[PDB]
Amino acid sequence: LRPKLSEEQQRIIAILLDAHHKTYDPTYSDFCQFRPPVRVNDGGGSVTLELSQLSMLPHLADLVSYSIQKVIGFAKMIPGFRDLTSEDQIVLLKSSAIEVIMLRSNESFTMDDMSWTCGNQDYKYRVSDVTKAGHSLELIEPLIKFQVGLKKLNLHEEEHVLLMAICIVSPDRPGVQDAALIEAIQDRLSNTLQTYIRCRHPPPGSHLLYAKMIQKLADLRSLNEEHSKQYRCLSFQPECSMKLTPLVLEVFG
Ligand SMILES: C[C@H](CC#CC(C)(C)O)[C@H]1CCC2/C(=C/C=C3C[C@@H](O)C[C@H](O)C3)CCC[C@@]21C
Repeated sequence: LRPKLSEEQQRIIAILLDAHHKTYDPTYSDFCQFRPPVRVNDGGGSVTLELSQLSMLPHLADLVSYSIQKVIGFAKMIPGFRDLTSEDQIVLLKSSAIEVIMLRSNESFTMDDMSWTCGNQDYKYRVSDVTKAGHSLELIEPLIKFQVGLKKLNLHEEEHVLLMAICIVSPDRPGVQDAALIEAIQDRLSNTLQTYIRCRHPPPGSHLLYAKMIQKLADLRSLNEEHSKQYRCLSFQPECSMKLTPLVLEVFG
């Protein structure tokens, strides 16, 4: 059976599309306000050199910090999010922040050359730029594989925004108090997504798409864990805090 989207489900989708359009600038016009990207010579991918310089960290830290602010704005507009306690809202945002950034970044990722292209060549980020920020291939390679996999699903914008919302409102995050309420909120979003796919998404791949999307959420958890491990290592580097931002320090600290 392929039941039609209820008026409420249609409303949820409209609200999320609006939230995304207000919090994701497809022109990347604010990027010139971040600390400038610096790309030193490191064809050898020397960990020692990368850690001593962290040339791309200030720029990427600003980009990530800016993104967290946009994610906070998006989350506040998710139907039901405001009904949670502030304590639970913060737990959900802090635990999902890196995952939603990875998801939303798919919009600027291009399979033409496997990079995140955000306008001019100065704002084109490749694997080599991430290593210059202190991270290693143990995170980057799986990250790129994840981006290509997500890209290949060719999600409608409606599906893309529902996925980010579902990612944020997850009941199995450590520290949440009212898991039941959170689960209820997520279920409403999941049912909307499942109904949308069967009703609005044409073949091939009509079905199975939901399963593939859910698997991506599992993939994000692993990437989250690896990023946390690497962030810890990065925090050991003297004077690193100055290259980050207060928001980044709190969310990942
Ligand atoms: C591992 C990085 C995250 C980090 C970090 C620190 C340095 C804080 O550990 C990568 C996560 C995904 C990502 C990237 C995200 C890019 C997006 C630009 C635009 O799509 C708006 C998104 O909102 C942000 C590309 C360059 C490497 C990263 C910044």
